[PDB]
Amino acid sequence: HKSEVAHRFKDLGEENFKALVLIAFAQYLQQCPFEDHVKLVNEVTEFAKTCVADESAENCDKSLHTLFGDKLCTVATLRETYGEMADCCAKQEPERNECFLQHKDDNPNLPRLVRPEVDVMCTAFHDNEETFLKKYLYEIARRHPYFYAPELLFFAKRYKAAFTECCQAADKAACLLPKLDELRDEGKASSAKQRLKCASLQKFGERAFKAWAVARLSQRFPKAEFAEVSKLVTDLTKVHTECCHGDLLECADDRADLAKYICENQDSISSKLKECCEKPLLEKSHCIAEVENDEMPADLPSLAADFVESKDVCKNYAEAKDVFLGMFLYEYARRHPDYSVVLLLRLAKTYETTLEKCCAAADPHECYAKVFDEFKPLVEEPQNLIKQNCELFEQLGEYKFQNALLVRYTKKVPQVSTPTLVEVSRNLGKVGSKCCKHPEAKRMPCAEDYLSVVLNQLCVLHEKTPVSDRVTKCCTESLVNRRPCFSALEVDETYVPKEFNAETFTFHADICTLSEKERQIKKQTALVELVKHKPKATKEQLKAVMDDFAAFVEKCCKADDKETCFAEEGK
Ligand SMILES: O=C(O)CCCc1ccccc1
Repeated sequence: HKSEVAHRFKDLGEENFKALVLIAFAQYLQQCPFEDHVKLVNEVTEFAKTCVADESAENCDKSLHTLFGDKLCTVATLRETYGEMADCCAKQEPERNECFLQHKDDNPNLPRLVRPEVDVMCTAFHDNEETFLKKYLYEIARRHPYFYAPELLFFAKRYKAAFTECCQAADKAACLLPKLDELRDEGKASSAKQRLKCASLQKFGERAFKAWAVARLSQRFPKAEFAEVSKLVTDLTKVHTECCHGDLLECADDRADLAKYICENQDSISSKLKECCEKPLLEKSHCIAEVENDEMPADLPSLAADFVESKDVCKNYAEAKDVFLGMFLYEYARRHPDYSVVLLLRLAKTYETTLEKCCAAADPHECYAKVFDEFKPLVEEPQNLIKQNCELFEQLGEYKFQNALLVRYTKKVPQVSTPTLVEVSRNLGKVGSKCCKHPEAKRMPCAEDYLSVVLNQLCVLHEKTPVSDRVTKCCTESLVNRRPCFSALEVDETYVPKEFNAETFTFHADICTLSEKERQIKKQTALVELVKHKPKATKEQLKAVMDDFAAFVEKCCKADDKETCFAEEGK
């Protein structure tokens, strides 16, 4: 509009405005205290209200990137707390905003969020409800600087709903802790899922993201025509382009417009949207993003009639390559909800390479006649992977499957730091607990598309301080071949065994007071250090060392030896 901050304030309302601005500052300035961010948000909100009253007021005609960029450099502790980040304010937009994105720390070096007792949180929630929810938006945004901002507003609504219901219950802990544990897990998954959308945009461009969007939406909305799916992909690409670039006010506004358009044209998109569209606005967008795949229309013609057996295959492809390739991806994705997105991208990439060399010959039809037969090896390749990994997971359980994959990937890339290897390998085991129960119909889009997210975690956490060129090679190769690049890696022989440090294998009584999950990570951290020292150690001897450590921990926690049990286990 005329005043951009007034257009977003009037579309989103003050509540969502204040919350999104808070996320914005917390994602860029991740080290500043909570009190300093509230003043900026309130100063932005007071300034925004003056523009709603008069759009032609002072400073109201500036762009959102300019207004947000200027207020960022007003903090006196910018260069003393963030270092060289202040040097980037000497640039105009958008050259200034692009640097601020580079300084977002994916591992921001922040203490773990200790959760107070249930009676303490409930008293604080009743004292100041607005401040209590602001600290939740603040603490999550810092540790997740790319978190899907409109989706974070929804998590805050459920976080508020969990306390409103449970703090009046007779047994508050039995009510609240299950909801909080589920909210944290679903929030970590949402963070990692969105971190791949931004990496795909910031490292491979919109074309690679629109192809991903076309595939998944065609599996999800098979009844919709191509022009309808393309319209949704165009609107969805602009949303995540803004969210990943920090334009959180435009992202949540455009997402609400997109959610509203789908519901007013559901009969042209999908039949699974009747219930999702009867929810409040913030819940409406979340429901649509997780709706089931609609039933594809019955009696569909084969792709060979329009893409292999036609006198205008090369004619329509030459007239518009990406449009013709986008129709092939759409027609194939809608018919195959059992394929993963990344697989459909490989089949489209293969179909593209064939049309580039065959359409230049004199007999194109005889050249690309058997193009679909080249897809058989690509389809069976991830099925052998999932089948072998799920059989290994069903015979060990999640924890032993995590350790099995923890030793496997430590031997592949031993240079990666231990905290990064532990988190990634633990998440590589959670995909087994989530997908290996589905039948072979819905198992591939579950497993392989979640491996895309987890391996992206390895890429971003290694992108900061690279220590291994093997991860860099698989991360910057072609995005869609990331998993095959890692699944084909062998044990790194050029890695020299690390030095021996006894302080790493020394513990205290603090390990007994930790939770069972925190104890597993404490032990798995010691397992990664064991594999680095002896890369050629057999898996059975690695079990003999882990069986002694798993027994030594239980021995010292039961026996009240005043942690002298841990000190005596020195050698
Ligand atoms: O083999 C690898 O490289 C990692 C396999 C990870 C995986 C887990 C569960 C299902 C499928 C795959």
